Amino acid sequence: LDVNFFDELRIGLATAEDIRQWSYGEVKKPETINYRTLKPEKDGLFC
Amino acid sequence: LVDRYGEYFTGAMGAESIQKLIENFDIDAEAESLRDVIRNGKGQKKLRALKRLKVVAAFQQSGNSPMGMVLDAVPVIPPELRPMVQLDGGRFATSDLNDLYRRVINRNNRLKRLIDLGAPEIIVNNEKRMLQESVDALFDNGRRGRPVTGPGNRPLKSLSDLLKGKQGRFRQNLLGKRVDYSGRSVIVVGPQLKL
Amino acid sequence: AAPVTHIWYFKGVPSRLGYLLDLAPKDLEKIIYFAAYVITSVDEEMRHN
Amino acid sequence: TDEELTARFERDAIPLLDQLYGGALRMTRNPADAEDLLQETMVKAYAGFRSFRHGTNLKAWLYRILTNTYINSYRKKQRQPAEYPTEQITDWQLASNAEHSSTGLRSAEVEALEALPDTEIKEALQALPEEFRMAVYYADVEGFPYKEIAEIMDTPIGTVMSRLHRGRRQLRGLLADVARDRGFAR
DNA sequence: TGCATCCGTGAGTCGAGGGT
DNA sequence: TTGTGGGAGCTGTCACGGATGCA
RNA sequence: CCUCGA
Repeated sequence: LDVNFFDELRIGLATAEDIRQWSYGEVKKPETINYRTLKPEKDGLFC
Repeated sequence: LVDRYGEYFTGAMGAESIQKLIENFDIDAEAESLRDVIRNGKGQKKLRALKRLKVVAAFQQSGNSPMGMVLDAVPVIPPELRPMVQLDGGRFATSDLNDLYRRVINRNNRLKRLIDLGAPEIIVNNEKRMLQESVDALFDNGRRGRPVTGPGNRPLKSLSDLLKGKQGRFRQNLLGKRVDYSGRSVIVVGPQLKL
Repeated sequence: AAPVTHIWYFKGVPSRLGYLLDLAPKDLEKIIYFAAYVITSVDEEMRHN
Repeated sequence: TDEELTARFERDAIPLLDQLYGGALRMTRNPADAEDLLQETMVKAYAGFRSFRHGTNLKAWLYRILTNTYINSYRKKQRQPAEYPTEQITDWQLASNAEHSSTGLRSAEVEALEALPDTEIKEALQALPEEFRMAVYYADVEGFPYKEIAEIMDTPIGTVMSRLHRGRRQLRGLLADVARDRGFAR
């Protein structure tokens, strides 16, 4: 639990390496969720 | 120029070309040149040089490279921050962000399909420009050309819009909030009170 | 499948790219959106020989 | 020859695509949708261009490809959730959705009380003997399988299940008004 | 290189209910 | 996947500063 | 967003 005493807030430009170090997996499909079961499709925007 | 002399140079279109330029770009060399133009020049040349030097010196004084200005990979915001909810009527409501990411995905996948199929260079260039424009929408819709629209002709609020104006996160959710332990009602006079 | 340019840095006035590479933004729109080519490198020695 | 006929494809077909963009725009009303449809059409055309009868009107052939690619995508939408975009889904919408959801928009108070003791339940449990309470806790709250809750407490399966059934009985002896206070008497 | 034009910015606060 | 095939609105806003583009 | 309230 953060004790809320930050010294500085810095911006830079994200390197594609940074963008990949953030990511937990590539989204590959445009589907969101199945209409039948309302469940999030694999590799989709809500995977 | 390519049929003859094609093996004496490299040329190309698009962001890949801009990336190759930024690669071969010597920040120290151009920075020294701009400092020279500022020190020994005058008039409009001096003004333009100071303008360009702000960018160049900023990129060299900080250790971050200008390559970051060209993306090979696009991040994707967590899905709770772009929710999707079912409504009365069996219809759904999605944040505009999902339609924008979805167009980016469709165009990237169609580009991959074309590249695998060895499509004509004109069609693959069409798909590359389309991918570029869809990422332009995802980042800041309407800044260049026609805004991507949803039903009823409304421009899809992009990741830039999420921050601007009294609607954006700053003025709507960080400089003022909705709070608990609070209420509201009509006021009447009640002269019997003490101050 | 193909890299793209961050629109904050191409179209954000004043074009940060246009100042970086010393290109006029009109030419940058021609290049980034496939209206014109650009020379990324030229083998000067081979041309000379 | 394969590549010569792809050059021929470019030369013969590209102006047709110039006009087919306007066609697809008329039939989709969204320029982004029209560009997507035209590029899909060109994908299908370049994939099946060997099957084109040379010399005839490629205009009608490509226009039919465009018409069929529009007709197939209209049916693709009829199998995926009907989505409608908005700047910001409203509170009435978050609330309406929460009305039919399995968790709903829970208040801080709700979650505060769930983190405080359930006084009726805590005292019923503390009434039970220690071993009965443990065999009931693991099995009924922590869902451990019976051999694994035997792995805990270092007691055989029979001992654990005797303790479980008899502690369930005793705790049902207590808690009798709690089950009526709540909906468990039904 | 010298400007004219164009384009990008900003344009009060808090409420109620209705609900593609 | 073959005789022909090009959108729906839009503007009834305004002051200001600085890039951008033109010649 | 619309119509409304101060």
